[PDB]
Amino acid sequence: MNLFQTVFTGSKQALAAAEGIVKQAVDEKGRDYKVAFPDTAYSLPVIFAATGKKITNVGELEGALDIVRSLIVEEEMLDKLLNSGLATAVAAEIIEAAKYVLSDAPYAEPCVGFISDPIIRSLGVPLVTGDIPGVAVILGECPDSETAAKIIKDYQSKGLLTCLVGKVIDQAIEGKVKMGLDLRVIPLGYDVTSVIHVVTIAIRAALIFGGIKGGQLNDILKYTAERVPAFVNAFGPLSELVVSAGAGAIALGFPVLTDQVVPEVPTLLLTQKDYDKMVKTSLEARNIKI
Amino acid sequence: KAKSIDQATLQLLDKAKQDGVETVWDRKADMKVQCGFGSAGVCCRNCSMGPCRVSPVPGKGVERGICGATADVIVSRNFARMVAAGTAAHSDHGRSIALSLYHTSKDGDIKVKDENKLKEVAKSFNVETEGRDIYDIAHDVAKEGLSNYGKQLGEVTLPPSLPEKRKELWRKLGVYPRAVDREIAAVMHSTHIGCNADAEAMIKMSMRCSLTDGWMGSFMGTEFSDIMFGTPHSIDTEANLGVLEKNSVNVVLHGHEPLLSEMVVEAASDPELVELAKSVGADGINLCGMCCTGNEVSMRHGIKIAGNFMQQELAVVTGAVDGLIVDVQCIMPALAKLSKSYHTKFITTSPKAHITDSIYMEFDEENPLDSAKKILKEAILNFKNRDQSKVMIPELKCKAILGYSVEEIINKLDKVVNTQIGPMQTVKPLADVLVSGVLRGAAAVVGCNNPKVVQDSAHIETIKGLIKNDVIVVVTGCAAQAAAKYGLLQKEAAEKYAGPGLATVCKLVDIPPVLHMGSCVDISRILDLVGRVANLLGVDMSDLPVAGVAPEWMSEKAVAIGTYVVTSGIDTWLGVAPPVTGGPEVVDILTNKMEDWVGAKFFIETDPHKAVEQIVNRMNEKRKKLGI
Ligand code: SF4
Repeated sequence: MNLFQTVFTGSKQALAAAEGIVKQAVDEKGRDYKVAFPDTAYSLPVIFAATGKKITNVGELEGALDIVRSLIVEEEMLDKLLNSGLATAVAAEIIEAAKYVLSDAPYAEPCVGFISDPIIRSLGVPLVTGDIPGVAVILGECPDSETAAKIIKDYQSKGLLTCLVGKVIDQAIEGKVKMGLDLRVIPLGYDVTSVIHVVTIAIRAALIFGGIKGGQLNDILKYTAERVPAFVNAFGPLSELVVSAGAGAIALGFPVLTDQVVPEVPTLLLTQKDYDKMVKTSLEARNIKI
Repeated sequence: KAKSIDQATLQLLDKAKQDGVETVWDRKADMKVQCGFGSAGVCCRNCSMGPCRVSPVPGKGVERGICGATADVIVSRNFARMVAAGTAAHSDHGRSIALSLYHTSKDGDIKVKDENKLKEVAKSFNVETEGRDIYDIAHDVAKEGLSNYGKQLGEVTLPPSLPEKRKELWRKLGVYPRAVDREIAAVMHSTHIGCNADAEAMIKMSMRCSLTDGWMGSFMGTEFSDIMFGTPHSIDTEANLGVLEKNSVNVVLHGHEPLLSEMVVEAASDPELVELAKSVGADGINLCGMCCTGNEVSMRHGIKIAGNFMQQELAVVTGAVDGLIVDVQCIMPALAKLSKSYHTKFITTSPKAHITDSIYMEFDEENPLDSAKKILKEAILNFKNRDQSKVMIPELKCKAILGYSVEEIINKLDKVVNTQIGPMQTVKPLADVLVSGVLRGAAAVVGCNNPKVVQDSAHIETIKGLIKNDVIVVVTGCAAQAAAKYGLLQKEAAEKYAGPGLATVCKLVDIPPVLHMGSCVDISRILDLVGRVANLLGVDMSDLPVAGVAPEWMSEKAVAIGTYVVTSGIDTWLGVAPPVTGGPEVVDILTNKMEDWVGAKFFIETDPHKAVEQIVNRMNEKRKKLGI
């Protein structure tokens, strides 16, 4: 299975999970039931950026699966791969929205789940200033808790805002990593779809700071690529869904670095086994100056 | 039918009609319906019992020549002789280059300009370098290269980029190369009356001969030219007939051998010659190149390219060419007649290529610079005979970027290498983009023009289709010059013609979507590149999604090139049918059975859009075989 086929398989799995969870939400709560994220002004940010539509009820959430379906075209060309990554991102957002409408408190501490607009505005000032020179999106599991803690604290000591997805949260807790918004170590959630909660940070950064109106998807992608200094460090074995989510990160212009053997793409998808050089490799790949 | 897609070509054809001079198009029209027997390859003249012609349609008419040779035998022998002639042309070019290398000296006209390249080549030839004088090394390297041409005992020396698997496959098949002249002689011997009358064996002998061109003759010529005249790097130039200057002396270098054109370029900066050009009433000296010698001087110095093969006559039709200096190969003899209608001095310089009624000034290899200065002085003095009322230079020229040797490509690829990962100075970024599928493949577009095809149409259509399908294109020779004239050799072309993956790659690496890798002998560079990629991936060259295209080929050299490209394991599309349709067995060998032998085969397709589609499908199926 080559890179394109891996991304397409991951996007289809994300679509299947989104369809299942949306069906569950439709069964339990009804199509008139409200759909929203806590304290946001852009409804579902990824769908709002891609199309301009605001998802307000469960029926519209079910109708948002058509966006995911239309973004998956299985032809081995780079544009289709980027669109398939975006389909995975939209599907992950739909899954998170369904989680919020199904459970009153989908995320428990230390996971924070969705990040509200006021937090985005608070982080915007140090973002453009340079006190936050980048965003380290750490996903998966490191071979040890010690190495995960070392990498996370290396990013933290450099001022980067690091977000954690997956078992790396538990490894960092075992590694005595101090977490919080002021400590710049944000645990999003144990599921892969929780990575969308940092993706919407970039998307809304284009909506708030950039002033790009909703539906101008190419302008949003250009803004995230040229303004948001985010990158992905994917540790541990990578499923097709993880690779598809990484394709979404690449579609947003965010390079993906991993310790796994993957079909490398220069400046976009890079393998770095040496955990002692992963921080420097990511800073170089994202062109970050400390 | 239109004669060309190039507007400057069309304006000069109108001028040639107004001037009452004949062109290659006019002679093609005069030839009318060409002989069917010769077109199918079923005519034989190998002995004076003939001429013999057998039916191109099996089961009808005369079946055998007088000696009993079948249509397949006649076709296979004719094809083999074309391969032998092409191999001879390329090998003679490389032999001259090696002899020039052998005569290099510190204080002479010919020096060593790339010592690192010479040391790497010496490593490839098992020549010691440590603690040695550079010219002693150069002479030893030249001796080894010369031995490759005529050794009768032992094995020849092949470049390290050639995969071990490909060599083992050649040895098992029986096509492993011997000395170049020996293989040419073997082909000529086996086509003699009453020798080889088996099509498969004949084709295998021709493949064996073509390998000595691709991997020994052209390769050594290219690498020694780099050693003596400098490795090409990315450089700007201008292309098409508009580069001629009305108010300057115009000196057009046509042919293939680079030593003469290098010495002419050096002589053009001589203060006495510049002063002489001023004194004859010209603003200066304007050197322009055509065909492969133009490609060489343009790759290494940015000399403007006046035009490719079927434009050579039109260069004279402008009435502005004060001197036309030619060495060997692809020099239309009609130029001698044509220059009578203008003031142009048509100067032959090589004992290998005498042309009747041209001015012969033998280029002296013993004193190359002085000889080049004398020839250039004749061209400059001819400026006084210019008739400015007969001058018409089209205001049509195009910016081009070239100089993409393998070394230059590797240097460009270093830009997209993460320093914390590495390694540097490899083809690894290219291998990565090919394996990931961001690039679907790489295609080489090579070859001449041919009056049978609208000039430059097939080259341009094939190149645009390939780059639109995210296939990166490397170009050589007259195809490269067609791309230069059209405007494809530009960074802007990436966003104008390329597909998404290739546009992203071009933006990241800062290269045009079409890479000009030099002259016809520089096709060896392409081989080198492919080999490196294969050696990096641990596979044979037949496992890669690569292809070669000759949309508008005419020469025996093109036949030899396609043969050795296929024998190396690279599928080749021919835009002009070779004279083999009369032999069904030969057609079946070249287009079907060759894949069993060397993993690649010929594709005959005269429609460029269909050729692009077939190339994409073949690359995709090879990718699926490879798992990428
Ligand atoms: S070699 Fe045979 S087929 Fe050819 S001309 Fe002589 S007799 Fe005829």
